[PDB]
Amino acid sequence: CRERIEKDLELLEKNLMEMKSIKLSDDEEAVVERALNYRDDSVYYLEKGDHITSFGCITYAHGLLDSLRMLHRIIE
Amino acid sequence: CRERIEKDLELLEKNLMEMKSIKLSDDEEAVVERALNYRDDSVYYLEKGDHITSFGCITYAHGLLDSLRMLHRIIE
Repeated sequence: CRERIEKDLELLEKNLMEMKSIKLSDDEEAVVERALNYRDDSVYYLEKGDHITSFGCITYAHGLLDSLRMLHRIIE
Repeated sequence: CRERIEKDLELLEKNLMEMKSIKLSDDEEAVVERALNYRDDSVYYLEKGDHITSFGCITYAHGLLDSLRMLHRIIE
């Protein structure tokens, strides 16, 4: 599970960088901030050895960000 | 983990019902459809006993939906 978590942590960062030129509303920025908070929580739980909670946190963060990627037609 | 998954499955359904009066764009509908697909995958993995993958699927679905809830100011 550690490898799955780490790959998802890296992917979130990459996807965030891909988006830095997109102008976001305050509410969209709040969605991004929430994703970053859950990414941080994922790292906290990973390091403590709680892989289930850690994985849930990072996949939740991906859901938040992927919605924005879809709405901005970065992905389909 | 089964209980955590099941509670999240139920919560997704409740949150979906809360949203049924909101008029969504095609792209927002695609986000909802994606969430429903990952919810279905969560059930598939749960029943097969792959709790880690199942949990990741349902929390990802929650991320997708929560972004929409935030953008529509249903949550803050």
